[PDB]
Amino acid sequence: PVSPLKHFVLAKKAITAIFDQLLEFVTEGSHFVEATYKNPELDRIATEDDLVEMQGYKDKLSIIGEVLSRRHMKVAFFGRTSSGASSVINAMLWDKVLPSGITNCFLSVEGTDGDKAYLMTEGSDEKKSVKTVNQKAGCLVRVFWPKAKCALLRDDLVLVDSPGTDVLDSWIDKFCLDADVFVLVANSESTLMNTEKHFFHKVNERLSKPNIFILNNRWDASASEPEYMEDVRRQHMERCLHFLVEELKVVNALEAQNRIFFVSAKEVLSARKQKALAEGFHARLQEFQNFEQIFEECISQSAVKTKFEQHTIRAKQILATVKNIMDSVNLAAEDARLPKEIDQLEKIQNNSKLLRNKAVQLENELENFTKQFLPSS
Ligand SMILES: Nc1nc2c(ncn2[C@@H]2O[C@H](COP(=O)(O)OP(=O)(O)OP(=O)(O)O)[C@@H](O)[C@H]2O)c(=O)[nH]1
Repeated sequence: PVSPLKHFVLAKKAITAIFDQLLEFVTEGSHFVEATYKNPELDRIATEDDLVEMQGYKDKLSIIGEVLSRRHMKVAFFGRTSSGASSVINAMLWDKVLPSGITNCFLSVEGTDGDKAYLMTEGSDEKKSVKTVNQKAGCLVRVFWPKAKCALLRDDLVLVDSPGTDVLDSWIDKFCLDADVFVLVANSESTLMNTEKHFFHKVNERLSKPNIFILNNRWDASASEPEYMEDVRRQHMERCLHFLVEELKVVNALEAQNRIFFVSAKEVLSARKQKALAEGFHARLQEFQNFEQIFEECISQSAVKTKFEQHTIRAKQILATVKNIMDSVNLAAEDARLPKEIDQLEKIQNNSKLLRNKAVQLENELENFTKQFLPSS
């Protein structure tokens, strides 16, 4: 009932918060180390190498927080014209966000904070019209739709439509590695082609266990028929299971059950846009809904790990080195001198212990962050 996407948005705000505190802390600590090293009436209590380390960390953390900021979930769709990739996307959103072709470029869909749809094309910041004015290697058109109308877009998801995998070459995927999920939209009136497989083979080789879903769309055209339906499904199931589990070897048999879905995107869209019956419209709609719920669980989870974990790790290492540096200052300062110099060294002692204690606080919070958002810690 709570969109599983919220898991990603919550992790995002938590990890950006932590890295805010993180940058503040290492900035303060750099000043301290810098003060101590440049103080001319001390003898190497803090060193130039201590200083350079901290300055490096300050600069490193600055732009991690900047890329965390821009991180989002991405799902990419592929299919022959016309298994209905665009109708699948339009139905996940609840409107005809993508009319109606078609043109050789990737089509992504993002949310705007505004109220009006519009377009943008490579190397221009002009917001071109709603889509009306819609139509030398790869071409991307970014479509923007109001967040207030689609929960998916509000919750940090980008959907990408490829041009028909039917119609030319394959150095495409540098639009496509950002993607946390790839979805093959199949034509259930036909059979899984090798041209369809060929693309996901070249995705499998450059990505370790990518998440792949197969939508056998157009599942209307096999309606009306109770016995016929189960027999054709079993046959599509075999080719889909075989492809994922054995050809792509990207998922085991029992997992693959929750990667393959029989669906009617036309129906779902029509039913969803009508909010201001064929044979088995309800069962299919439920099925599209189960897909959404599993998809959202899968993308949110995967996206947190691949986009947030390593930065979390990096932060832990950084906090370790700053603790070692504080300790080193505290200890060096512990080692005859006047009672004027003695209380200067004591001031430095407890400033280092304070700095060191916050580092430990921030390690707590980071640990805390991996428990809530990164099993199995
Ligand atoms: N019968 C059936 N047709 C579908 C379904 N999904 C998409 N289509 C049709 O497949 C054709 C090509 O799919 P799309 O890529 O979605 O085409 P489109 O650009 O949206 O064109 P229109 O939907 O006609 O406006 C269209 O004519 C759709 O009507 C479906 O679930 N069932």
